This record gives sequence, structure tokens and C-alpha cells, in this order.
Amino acid sequence: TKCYVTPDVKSETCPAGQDICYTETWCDAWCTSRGKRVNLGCAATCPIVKPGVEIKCCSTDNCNPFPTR
Repeated sequence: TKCYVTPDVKSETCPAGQDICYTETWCDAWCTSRGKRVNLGCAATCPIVKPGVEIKCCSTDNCNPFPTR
């Protein structure tokens, strides 16, 4: 399984047992002054996240491209 990985935004082979690609976007308390923050990576389970974070998970190769602005 291969996913896009931040901060270089390239496709990488995931570590063993990590078959979910995710896109994680923070627009938390710093958003209006520092902007959005984006993590892309592999994971075994879809990351559990807090209010103010948006999470997208999928399980096919390279299904987590860097979001369009």
C-alpha cells in the first residue's frame, strides 16, 4: 500500500500493517493567523481527532493527494 506523505508530498510505501491513507487538516485556534496545517500519511486505523480537525481516510493506493486550496 502506498500513500502520499507530508511534508515533501511524495508517494511512499507504507510500513507493515498500515493500510489506510489519511489526510488530516487543522484549522484550529492558530488558523486565522498561521493558516491551515495538513498532514498526509499511512496509518493502521483512521486517526481519531479533536474538534477543529478534519480527517479523511481511504484504503487505496495514493488516495490522499494534497488538497486543493
